Amino acid sequence: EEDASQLIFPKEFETAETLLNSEVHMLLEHRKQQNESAEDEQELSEVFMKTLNYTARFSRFKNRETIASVRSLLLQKKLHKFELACLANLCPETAEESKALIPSLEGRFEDEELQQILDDIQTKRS
Amino acid sequence: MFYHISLEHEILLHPRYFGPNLLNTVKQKLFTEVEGTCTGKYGFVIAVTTIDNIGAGVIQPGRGFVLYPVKYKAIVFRPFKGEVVDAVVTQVNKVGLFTEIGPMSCFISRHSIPSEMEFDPNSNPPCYKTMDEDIVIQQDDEIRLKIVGTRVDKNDIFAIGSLMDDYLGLV
Amino acid sequence: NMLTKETPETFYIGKLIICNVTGIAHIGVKTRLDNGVTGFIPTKFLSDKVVKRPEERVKVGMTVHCRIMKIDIEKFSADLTCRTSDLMIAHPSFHNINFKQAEKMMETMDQGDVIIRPSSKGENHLTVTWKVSDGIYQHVDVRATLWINSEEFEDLDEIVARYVQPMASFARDLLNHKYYQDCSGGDRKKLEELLIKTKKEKPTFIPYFICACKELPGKFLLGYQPRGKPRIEYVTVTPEGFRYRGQIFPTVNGLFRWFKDHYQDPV
Amino acid sequence: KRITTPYMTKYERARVLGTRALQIAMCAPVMVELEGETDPLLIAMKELKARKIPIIIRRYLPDGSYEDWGVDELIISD
Amino acid sequence: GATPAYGAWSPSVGSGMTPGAAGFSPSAASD
Repeated sequence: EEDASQLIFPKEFETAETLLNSEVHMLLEHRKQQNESAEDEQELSEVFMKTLNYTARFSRFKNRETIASVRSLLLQKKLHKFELACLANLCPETAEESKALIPSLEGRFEDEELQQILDDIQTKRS
Repeated sequence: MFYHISLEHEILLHPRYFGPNLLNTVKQKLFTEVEGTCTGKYGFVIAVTTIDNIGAGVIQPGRGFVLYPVKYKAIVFRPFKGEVVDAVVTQVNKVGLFTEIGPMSCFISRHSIPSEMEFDPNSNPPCYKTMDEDIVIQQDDEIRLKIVGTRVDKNDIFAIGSLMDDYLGLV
Repeated sequence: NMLTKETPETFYIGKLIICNVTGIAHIGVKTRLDNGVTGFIPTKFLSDKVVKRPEERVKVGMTVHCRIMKIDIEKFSADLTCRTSDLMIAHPSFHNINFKQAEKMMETMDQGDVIIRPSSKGENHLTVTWKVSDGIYQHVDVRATLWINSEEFEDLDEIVARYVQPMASFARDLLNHKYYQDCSGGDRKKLEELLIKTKKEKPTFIPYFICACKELPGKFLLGYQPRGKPRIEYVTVTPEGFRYRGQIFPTVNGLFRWFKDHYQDPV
Repeated sequence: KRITTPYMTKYERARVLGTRALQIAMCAPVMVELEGETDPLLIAMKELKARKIPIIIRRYLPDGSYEDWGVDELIISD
Repeated sequence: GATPAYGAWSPSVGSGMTPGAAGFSPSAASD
């Protein structure tokens, strides 16, 4: 029954806080910077390294202010939290591609209304 | 998908650890206990960002161990069905494709792949191309996919991908 | 190579090869090696030719590690060297020691020479001892609960220059005081009789003295005689300055200037 | 706004002494200089006399509330 | 250990009464 396409999740996960690829990337980078210092400490595990090299290959923007602006210009809408991560991470070109990938956008908003948002997201990319 | 939620956990601390570094020792124990593990309720946990507070240690009767119900603010990665992410292809085989969704590895079969993407066993690097040889997909390429299934192999998540929906390849 | 399975090509010079000496024919100790090679240690390896066989340099019956300087697996030779060498003002010192024996090397250095040595209470702890006076030494047991971080463990060249050097200078400032005395380490029984023996010679003028105790280092004794009744008042020397009546002064002279204007009250 | 008695009942004193003795027997740091003894129970008694036991008692009330009292806060009977 | 904390001790001040007059020496300059 758990299918994110139809906007359904358990009760505990419904009250979660979404994270973007750049956000998690900078969080892990800062954690690494803090951990590497303060000698006599247990070093990072393979999980941290794989997650780092996995999120580093999808960092659409390095500036934190870019993350702040792209979340601010998005939260003003009426979309759910789930629509804040996938759409901000994939960065599709045209509204048709976004509507095809995410079935929730089908009929939820107009075409130009989503195309303008996608163009803004593309421009915000570094 | 990565998320930031508030979790709780308790750890018994042996009395030998009492002293001026009690809180530091509790934090150190917390770090090396709930990092990298996985559970079927909240999913795979990456790491811990910060700790909310340290509960009141209730010393057990007749035992020196004391438990601290700490509530930590850590991140978690619990992919669901239907989500679409961008991963990287790790290996190409005739049986199927292998990718790496961060701390998880999925797998797509030839049946999911359209008939246009044929095999290239003659060439040294296993790759799939079309008749015109315009589009090329190989390893170390940011290729998207769709999570159509989930699985947890005793705290080891292993989902399954798919390649039927359009607009799934090179961006 | 076909039988032993260990040719001289594998064993190189300089690499330490264990030569298990199990027996000796005449003078040396000819034993077997790890790879089934007859390791014959000549008299040169042990330094014994017309004397008792080398037992301290070559382990008889057991395996003794030595520098491998000969590849003679096929020839039933083992040129293993039995010798260990073959295998191959404000003076902060160091110590890679107990407490009773450490005191034997503290009375020679002059004031200001700080020495760092491990602790003897727990783990990952250090104790900084700095020369205070003749026989008085403060053993700051850093976990004198001096709270610090863990990054300082790598470089220990600033903990003494941030908390010991200024404190040492302030303590030494009192050593050169005009009215200074010791009285056998400043005992409570000997410092009281002096106050009553010195007042009779000058009942009008009430002088003062300063001395540091021996059982509790870091607590000076500033006594005075307001009347025909003695009184004692301790004072602590903090890293930044002093601690008299709860106040902390920046300079050493500040405490003295503030003391000569507050002892007139009836108390 | 604690309304419980400011004295340590015998039950609480006994339990605190026993728990501290158990902790000391499990190689825990002491809170008083040892004059040359080894029985953990005696060390616990000495700490109680010196008012340095790192334990706080939680007296539950019938209604459900509770009050946290520290050993170095209330008066000891014996 | 045989070397307990020495700087952590609380210096207790002694009380008393001495109704004396003001006839002691003056102060000095801090320079």
